[PDB]
Amino acid sequence: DQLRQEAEQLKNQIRDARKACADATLSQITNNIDPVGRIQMRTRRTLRGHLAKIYAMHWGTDSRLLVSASQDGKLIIWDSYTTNKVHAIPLRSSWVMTCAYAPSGNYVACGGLDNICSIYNLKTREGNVRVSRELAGHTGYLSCCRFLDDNQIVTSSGDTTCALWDIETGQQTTTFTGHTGDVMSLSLAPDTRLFVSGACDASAKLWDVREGMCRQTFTGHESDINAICFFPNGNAFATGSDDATCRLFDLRADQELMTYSHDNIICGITSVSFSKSGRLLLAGYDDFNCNVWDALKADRAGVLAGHDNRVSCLGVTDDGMAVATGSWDSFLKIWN
Amino acid sequence: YGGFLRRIR
Amino acid sequence: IAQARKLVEQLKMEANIDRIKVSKAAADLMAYCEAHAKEDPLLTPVPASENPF
Amino acid sequence: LSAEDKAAVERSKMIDRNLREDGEKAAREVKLLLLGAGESGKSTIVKQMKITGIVETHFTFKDLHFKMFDVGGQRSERKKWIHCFEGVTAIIFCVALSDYDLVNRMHESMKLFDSICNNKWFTDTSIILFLNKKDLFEEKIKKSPLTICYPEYAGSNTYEEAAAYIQCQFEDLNKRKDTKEIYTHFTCATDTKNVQFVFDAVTDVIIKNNLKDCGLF
Amino acid sequence: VQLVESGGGLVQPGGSRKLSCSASGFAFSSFGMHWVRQAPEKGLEWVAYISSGSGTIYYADTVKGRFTISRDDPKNTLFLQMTSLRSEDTAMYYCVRSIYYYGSSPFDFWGQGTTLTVSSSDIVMTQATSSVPVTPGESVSISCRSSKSLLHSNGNTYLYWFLQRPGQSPQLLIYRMSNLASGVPDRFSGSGSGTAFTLTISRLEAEDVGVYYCMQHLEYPLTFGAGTKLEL
Amino acid sequence: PAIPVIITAVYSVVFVVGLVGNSLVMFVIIRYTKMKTATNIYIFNLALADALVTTTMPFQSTVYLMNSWPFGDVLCKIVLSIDYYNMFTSIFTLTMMSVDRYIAVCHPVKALDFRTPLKAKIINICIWLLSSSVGISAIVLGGTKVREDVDVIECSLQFPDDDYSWWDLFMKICVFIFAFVIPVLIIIVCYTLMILRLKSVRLLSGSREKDRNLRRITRLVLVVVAVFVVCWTPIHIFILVEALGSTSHSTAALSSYYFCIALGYTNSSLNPILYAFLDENFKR
Repeated sequence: DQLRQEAEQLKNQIRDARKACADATLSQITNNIDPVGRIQMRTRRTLRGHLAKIYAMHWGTDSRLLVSASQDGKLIIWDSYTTNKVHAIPLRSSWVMTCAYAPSGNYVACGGLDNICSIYNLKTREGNVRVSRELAGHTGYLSCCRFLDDNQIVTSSGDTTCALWDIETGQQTTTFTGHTGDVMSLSLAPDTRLFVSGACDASAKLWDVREGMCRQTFTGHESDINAICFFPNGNAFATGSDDATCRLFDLRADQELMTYSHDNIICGITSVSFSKSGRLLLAGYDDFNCNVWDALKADRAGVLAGHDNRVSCLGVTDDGMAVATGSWDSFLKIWN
Repeated sequence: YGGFLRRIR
Repeated sequence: IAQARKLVEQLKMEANIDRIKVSKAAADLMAYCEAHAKEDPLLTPVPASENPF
Repeated sequence: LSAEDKAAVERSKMIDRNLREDGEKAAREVKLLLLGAGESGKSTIVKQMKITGIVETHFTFKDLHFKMFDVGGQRSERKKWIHCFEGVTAIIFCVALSDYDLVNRMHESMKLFDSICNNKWFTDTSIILFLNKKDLFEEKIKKSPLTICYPEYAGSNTYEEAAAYIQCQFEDLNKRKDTKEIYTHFTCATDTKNVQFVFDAVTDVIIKNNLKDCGLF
Repeated sequence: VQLVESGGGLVQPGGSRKLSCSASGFAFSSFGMHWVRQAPEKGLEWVAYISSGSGTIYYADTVKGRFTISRDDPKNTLFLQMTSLRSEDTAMYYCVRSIYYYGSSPFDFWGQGTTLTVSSSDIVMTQATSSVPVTPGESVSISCRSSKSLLHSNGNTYLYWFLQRPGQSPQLLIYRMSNLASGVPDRFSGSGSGTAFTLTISRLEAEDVGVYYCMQHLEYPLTFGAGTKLEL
Repeated sequence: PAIPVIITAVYSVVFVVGLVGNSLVMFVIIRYTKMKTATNIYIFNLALADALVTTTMPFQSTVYLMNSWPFGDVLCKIVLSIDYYNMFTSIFTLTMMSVDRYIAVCHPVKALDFRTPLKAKIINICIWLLSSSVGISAIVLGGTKVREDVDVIECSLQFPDDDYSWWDLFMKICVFIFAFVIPVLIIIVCYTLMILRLKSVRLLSGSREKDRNLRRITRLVLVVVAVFVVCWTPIHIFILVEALGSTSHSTAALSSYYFCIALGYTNSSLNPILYAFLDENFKR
């Protein structure tokens, strides 16, 4: 009984050392740099082939192909420049809350209530997209799949366990068990050895690939965290919560830097992305619009209002050309 | 429609 | 419960940390934001000839 | 036109055509969410129909194609994956009447099921009551009083009166009476008519505001 | 992937014949089919092109309206129906997979080719030379020139490169003037400009002996160079 | 002495209100989406029929009022053909829209097969063609007729031969049976069966507000059937009375006759107001 008291005491010591080593008062620091100004994204292309609600999209590293996941049981690889459907992929489970697209462009991963992250081979002989590896071993719904490599996929799930996998064998290289609530998001680092995760227990945990243990755990949100994403430097990330706030967490400082909230916004965040320079933070709400956020000012500076339902998925290209947001409006739209 | 139909008046 | 003191070692491992002031981390954020402002198609709109959209 | 090996566009239109065909074929069907809680007779009803995570069961009745989303395998938070299931025609719902003690970890099959039935996305929750006794529920309500789980009950302890009180409590769970209709059915044997009952409930669902773009509802 | 085709033989001039091509191993419903012919002493030249599921059909202007193409998509069988064959149709005919989307590699897989003998404004491709003498290990460059520049507004220079081994089928080496095909070694490369094209094979080895062919895909018809044959 | 004022005022008001009603129906349905539902394309082509009826209303009015100058022999021919054609068109779209609602309600299993937009546009094109049967027949027997001062010339429909008013007896019985007797019977049986089925629906039966929704649906059922009967009844029965059965010719009957015509056109003028403004796809 007393050891639990000592553990709570060390938790209090950790949070007191978090507060004590910080005297920045970041509201003073933030105002120094110039504002970015009203950034009028305009819907350049509208991608009209989904007959149902869509939950995830992922971009390519060539910044021209984007995969799109939808509840009618379809993945679409979507030539973004010309609005051509390359590779409509028929799923086995129509309940897919996540989607991934390999940096090599050879593979797509998606999963959901089927508790399986299926891996699909895009570039193959015999023509059509085949399913390569069904990754079984989770028991909850799969909320996020992300490729580290053509043979390393990191998945997070609603059984409170993130797992890293070897696609060739099909078994978990690592499991990441430190979350108590259902895990709702992931983000791979730019250097691809760290990855951060967000869960329903309002705690965001950094992880390692080889170590397999949570180095750090970030709190501050009061509800589920629905979407998480690294800053492109890799030394920070931002979380999207049902709290109706977005928080910018730095790995190395170990405190929340800025909160992205306004008084008018009430609904929950659903997807988060960053610009290539990292000056502007995408954020996609249930208010039917992607209010896009200056990362440094913590000020809204533009609205990607084009959707007739809640916007579920957001993605910025790797070169920074585009932002493609899909929604239960059933249409993905690249703004620019 | 009205009956035109060689109507006598 | 024994799993509580098994979790004490994990939070003790998390406890060992290299803490950095928020000002320096925010300066790293600010310095990275200015450096890639040139290669940012959204911070400044690219000329429409170079734009593929 | 600047289209040279842009038979990519022809392939994209062909994919659009196949998508429209599959989407129309999918929206022609009926989606039911089997939301009955644990230790009920959801297994019993799915064996009564013709028939690792979500378990989707499809069946045919009177030229109408059904799909049943038995989601009992998920132990996650129900808040996160239930908004996926909006737009279902009806929610099948099992309740085990007996529990042999609710005829609160013991008397689960009344108060926990009562606690389950809360509503945030609105549709006709076709609640099926399942005795789990053939006719034996008579002798097990003779043996133990039903006032154990329901303190305010003072009606007759026979079959029909107690069953009607349980039904009345389950409808009193509902808040918005005019929006949703809770189609209630108590049957354990069910040689037929549980197929007919879900058929009639989803028929009244697809009539109302699903085939009332015309006819103005 | 295995494209086996039949229909070759000797036919009287003015007679009719239907070539067939039995695709066996791929999503033949999802592939554009071509046809390319080759006279026994001459180079390749295009014949026809049916799109994925007959959405778009072209023909060669030398045989426009006299040849008919037809795909049996559920049967997975490609036909070419020919009527009243002339003396210019002593040639051997190849089935050609192609598939078009962003990143795709058309003209990659070629059939075994069937031999057919009869009894008895657009782009032009210019070869560099008839032949180059060969020694293994020594780098050599093979060039073609075109009438019109091939670099479209896409940035996509529609230059292809091939190799028909002595007594074998062709294959694809460099598609769209820069990009390497799959199943071929990485020694090959392609450097091109507006109409100025070079195949920069380095570390020449055995089994690279044969005749190279260059093709344009900017517009129809598809025209082939004579190319070079690397032999001492 | 005010019958020119009465007839002209009635005709002008029903003309302008019908034409603007159909035109706003068109613009609002292009603002909305039409091709997603069978219902929107049905109300659209029905409003098209109503508008193309209402365009020919001055040409109907001049024969009573000015009496003397048919502006064109080809013009009166084409306005006659388009008038009879589009009257059949609007009536048949009303009938098929009632059958659409009856398939939607009484047979909801088969309605997912029948009520797709492709089958809807097929049936729409087919009934426009079967109306065009009347258009080509009126073109074959249409035009103004000139006669030497025994009557002033007028725009009408001509004889097949020296025998007439017996072929026109066939014309009158055909327009009566195939524009009133068949459509009124079909629309009453379809909406009555629709209400008899919709009484048993548990989303309509109990819970007084849902009974009020049943009341509103049967209310606009009676409004549709009542307006159609009240409009197309007096002119059809009036025309069948003036089959020269017993001294059916009188000079004062013409004002009432053209008022009956005005009611028949008032149906087409109110079909946008009756359908678009009052149906529950007003959420737009």
